[PDB]
Amino acid sequence: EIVMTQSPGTLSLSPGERATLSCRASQSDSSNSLAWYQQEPGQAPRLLIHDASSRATGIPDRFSGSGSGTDFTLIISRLEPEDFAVYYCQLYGSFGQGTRLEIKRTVAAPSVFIFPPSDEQLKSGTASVVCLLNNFYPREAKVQWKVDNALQSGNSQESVTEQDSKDSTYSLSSTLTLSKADYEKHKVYACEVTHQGLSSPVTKSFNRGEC
Amino acid sequence: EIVMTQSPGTLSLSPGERATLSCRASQSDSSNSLAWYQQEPGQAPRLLIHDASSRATGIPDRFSGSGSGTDFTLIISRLEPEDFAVYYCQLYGSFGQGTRLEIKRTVAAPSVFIFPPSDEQLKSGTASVVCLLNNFYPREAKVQWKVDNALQSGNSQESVTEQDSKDSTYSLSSTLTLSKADYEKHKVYACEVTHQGLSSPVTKSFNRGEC
Amino acid sequence: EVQLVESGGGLVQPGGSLRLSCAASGFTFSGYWMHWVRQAPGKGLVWVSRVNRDGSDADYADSVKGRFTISKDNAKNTLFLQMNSLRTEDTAVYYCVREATTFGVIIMPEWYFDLWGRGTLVTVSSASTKGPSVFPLAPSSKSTSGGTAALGCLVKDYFPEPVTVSWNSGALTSGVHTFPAVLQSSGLYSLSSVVTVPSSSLGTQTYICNVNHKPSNTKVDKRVEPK
Amino acid sequence: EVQLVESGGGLVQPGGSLRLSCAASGFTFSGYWMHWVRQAPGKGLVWVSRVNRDGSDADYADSVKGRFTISKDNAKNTLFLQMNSLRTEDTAVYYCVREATTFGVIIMPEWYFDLWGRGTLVTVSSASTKGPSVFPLAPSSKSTSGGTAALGCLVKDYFPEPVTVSWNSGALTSGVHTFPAVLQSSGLYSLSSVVTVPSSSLGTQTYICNVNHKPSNTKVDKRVEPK
Amino acid sequence: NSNNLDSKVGGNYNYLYRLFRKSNLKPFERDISTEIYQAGSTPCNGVEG
Amino acid sequence: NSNNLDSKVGGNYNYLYRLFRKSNLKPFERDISTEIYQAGSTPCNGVEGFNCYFPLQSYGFQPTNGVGYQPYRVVVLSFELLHAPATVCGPKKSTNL
Amino acid sequence: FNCYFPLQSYGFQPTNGVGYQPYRVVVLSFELLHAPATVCGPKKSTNL
Repeated sequence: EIVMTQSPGTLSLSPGERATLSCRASQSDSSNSLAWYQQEPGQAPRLLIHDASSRATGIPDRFSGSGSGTDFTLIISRLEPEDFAVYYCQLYGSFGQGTRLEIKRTVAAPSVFIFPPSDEQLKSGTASVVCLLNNFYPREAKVQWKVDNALQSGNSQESVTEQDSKDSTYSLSSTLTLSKADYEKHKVYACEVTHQGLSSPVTKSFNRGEC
Repeated sequence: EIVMTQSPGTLSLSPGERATLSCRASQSDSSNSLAWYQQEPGQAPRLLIHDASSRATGIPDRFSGSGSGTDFTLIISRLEPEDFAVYYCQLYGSFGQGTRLEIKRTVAAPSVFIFPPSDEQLKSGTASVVCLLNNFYPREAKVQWKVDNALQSGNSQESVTEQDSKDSTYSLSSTLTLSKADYEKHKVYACEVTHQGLSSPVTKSFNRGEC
Repeated sequence: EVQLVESGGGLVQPGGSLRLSCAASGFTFSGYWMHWVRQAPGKGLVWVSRVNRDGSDADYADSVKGRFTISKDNAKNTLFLQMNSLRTEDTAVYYCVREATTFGVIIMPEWYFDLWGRGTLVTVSSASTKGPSVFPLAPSSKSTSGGTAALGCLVKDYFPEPVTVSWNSGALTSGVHTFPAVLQSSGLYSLSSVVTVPSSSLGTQTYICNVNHKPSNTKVDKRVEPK
Repeated sequence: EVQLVESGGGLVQPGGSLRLSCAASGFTFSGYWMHWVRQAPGKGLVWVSRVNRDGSDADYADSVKGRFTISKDNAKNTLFLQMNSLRTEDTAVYYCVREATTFGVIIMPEWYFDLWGRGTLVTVSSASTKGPSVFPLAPSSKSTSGGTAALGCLVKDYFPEPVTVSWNSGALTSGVHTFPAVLQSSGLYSLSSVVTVPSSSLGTQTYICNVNHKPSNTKVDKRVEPK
Repeated sequence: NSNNLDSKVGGNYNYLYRLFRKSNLKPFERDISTEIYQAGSTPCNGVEG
Repeated sequence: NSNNLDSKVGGNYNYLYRLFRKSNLKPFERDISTEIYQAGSTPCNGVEGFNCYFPLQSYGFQPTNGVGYQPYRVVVLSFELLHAPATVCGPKKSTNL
Repeated sequence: FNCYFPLQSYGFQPTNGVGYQPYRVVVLSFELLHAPATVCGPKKSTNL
């Protein structure tokens, strides 16, 4: 019944800068019986604050916030390397969409490598061409294909890897799969990525037949 | 904590047209504790009404709005050529984003002029290419640059100018800054403008080295 | 310590049935309120069921209702969750999650969860177990850029549960790219593990890749050619 | 009449300290609760802080908690707002605003502002003042279209606070485009001010441009060559 | 039920209700007005636009 | 009503109230203490042990609460009708004897 | 019509207001009459 919304959708800050998150109930008031949970991508969620005011024992003193009425807000006093998690809020019956606290860095130029299918893939009956974005920041990109110097969509898939720890940069992959009969007809396959931090969109082409 | 969102973002009205501005407050516990303000772009805001119902001293009688619940609405009886300002609403602990009220006019075809850097700008070490849209309405368009017959983004800066009062039109100026190493490699620099009021997008080419 | 161990789970055809168990150790299982929370792969979580020790109310969400049955056997200290006519969209992982109780004059549970046991995955599909197909990924001339490069492997037609892969018996990392699996048509999980190793290194040391298949015990090893 | 005069503010390195004062004249300053608010350049107003009649209780906002202090004396009739360890996100123009009070049996402020003072600009940055770089922008052949044209000047690397521009000692406007300056990297304020004057007029009257630079009093005049 | 007593062929227009009003209705408050409602950026309340 | 004057964000902890006390209060009795209240069979009020809970609690007056939780300023006037030379009276004007 | 089932449900929802929210009520009714009392408070006995 109750529907919970999170503001903002994403929250990226410096490793030391503090943050606050707002959660909103769809309607009515539930006697301020609200809970906040943080979930690491690999681990299970962990409760941080209960009854929307009191923080559980063992939880660091840093996490401290309160709210009342239809809006409850949770504040974090400082920041340390543990905020790489999604924060869900729980009322009686539903959970919020959540907010991932992203760590902030400088703009990084992506590197794109295109791998065409080899012989073993070709004789299987289908051809898959992959594109690898490497060492790129921030987490927003757009990858398309120029097959026979023409843009086609609705046929490929996208995959985004989670943020790394030591260098805090992620990678993206994109696999376009076509039938061998459709793959042999076209000659030129080109891959480009659009980025706000790039001076120009880097274009890399692929000519079939290798050498 | 309150986010008091003003809707809608921008209304255009003929200089004699009344309208209403609807703003929703997150936590509707104000009990008609609200205010509205009209701030000119070059000066300070003034108070319009108080307690969301009653009006202040020296106010025109046309400004008369009432609202209750989360949805608070302010209604204007008629219009005069003064509404070209920003209306800021005020809950007790928050301020609105502001709504722009524009004088409506017939769609005008923009005129685009591209000015290359001169010799004194050439010897400084940074080249700037400026594109000027003149006598353009309404205030929405996209400007794109072509270096070596290839589009690029993330390197140019765009600016907007407030609408004039004598004819109700605005001019948009954009500058592309680059070092001389890139500028000497390329030869052709083009600028295109897209507008819904134009039959076709307008492109203008420039050849480096003058003549 | 206090922990919950999940038992059961696995591949099941659509319309089938399954039972999940949760053994609780380290605390008094009967007094505390219990719950089930789901987690779809790469999605958010949605609580599945609420059981009082009596279990008379709040037990089933509408969509959950009519298909899951929750049981809390206090006598031999465990939890059951049984399903019928399972549908494709319920493929997820399940968490046995506790509900805090004050244990005063009135138990008064507080509808916030204390601990989360390690998850058990449940998958429902019309596919069957097949051996993955592996082929090397080594860039040839005009495709490798610079001195540094990347060599890897790409698996295909691997329906079974996520596979583990390593290079040279796991003696080196060189920034391993995990590349989590992803589903294609006909119910297939595909993985492409590539390690960034410069191309000017093959010839002095052998380059092999092992793909250990734990569900079907189909451990496969292959070599990479520089083409 | 009743007006509030802001004093203090200006350039200051990040992590420094500053003091802002609001002199009050025309009304009983003791009885009215006070507020301090701010407006970022080109952004909406934002409330900062409130102070009581005696100047002892405050509710500093979350963004300004710990680094701002408010004080309200009654004898000398002015308001203090002291800032320490400033950050780059508070670069704005600060207003001080009154809070209406019923002044009945209970003061009971209604939490709404009546008068807005002439606020002051506070800017935080690591750069320093330097003379702007000026140069003409006159269209040449094949760049000017029709009899009418537009001629202007662009100022560069002008870090100090916004500068005023004029032409022919401000004897003509012909629709002057203000073009407010835009901040670029390394903290540089630049604006290109252009006046629409037809190109077939230079030769009988001289065209001069004046960058009236007030902060450092570096007044510069420039001659525009039609090329 | 008065269906067989208060209906006219092709829709009965002898009975009318208010669709739009500027404000809320107080209990036991009766209002009759004829100024044409305004909903957009075009003059109304006396003129059709 | 003093909701907009005695509230702080995140709950106001500047107004406290004694939640636990060992004995009943007499009329017009004022007590200030911080000894840990005793509720069980374990000694308290000087030693922190079992069932020893802090006797003080915070209202947590949030800036926006329900009418039953908003801060209200309460003043109680106690009138002394004991036989004594009256020192406070109303504005009732005097009259010639 | 004009004939209703005497029993109706409550539909207690967790989101509802505290006015309509369930309350568990226990009534302890004692009688103090002529009879040998079987239930007494926890008061220790004393020597006769």
